[PDB]
Amino acid sequence: VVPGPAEHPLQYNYTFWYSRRTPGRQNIKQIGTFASVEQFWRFYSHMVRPGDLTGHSDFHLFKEGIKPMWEDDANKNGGKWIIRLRKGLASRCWENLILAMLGEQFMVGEEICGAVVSVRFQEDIISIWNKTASDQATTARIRDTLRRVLNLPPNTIMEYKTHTDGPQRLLF
Amino acid sequence: RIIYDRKFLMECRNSP
Repeated sequence: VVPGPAEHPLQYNYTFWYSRRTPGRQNIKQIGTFASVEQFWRFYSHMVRPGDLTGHSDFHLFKEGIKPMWEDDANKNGGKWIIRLRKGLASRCWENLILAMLGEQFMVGEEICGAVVSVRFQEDIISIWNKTASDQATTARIRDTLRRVLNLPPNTIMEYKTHTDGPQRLLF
Repeated sequence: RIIYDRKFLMECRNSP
């Protein structure tokens, strides 16, 4: 997969993934891979927006060759920033985030791994994954960039989690 | 590094 004749190349190839699982629990598949801006729109403009997905569902957009699981070599020493959103906000947030990621707005060298939008029962969750959780200059820069590129509600909690780090929870 | 502004990226959406 290479950019075509007069397309606009990207800094990396990326791969779209989709998953549907159950809470409390191979269920993750590749949708397609792109090498240019025009090719990205060719996938993305024909995809269901995360705000119209049903179930316990996620879209993942990752650098080609990185699997959206933490055990992956590029992910095992990393972490993610997490933003929890009310229903109605995820689709616009996901678009602004993937356009920022693709256009190289983060400026953190090779640290970015990919992004996930997670549809849950009563909230959506957007995350961005990076290589090195202990790299405070990188995670600080990622946090600030998210604030520059997303229109978030005031009061919005952002939270970093390293991957290695009453009744049962039934709905989510 | 290959850097794209959001405006530019959006404008490409109308190019086949």
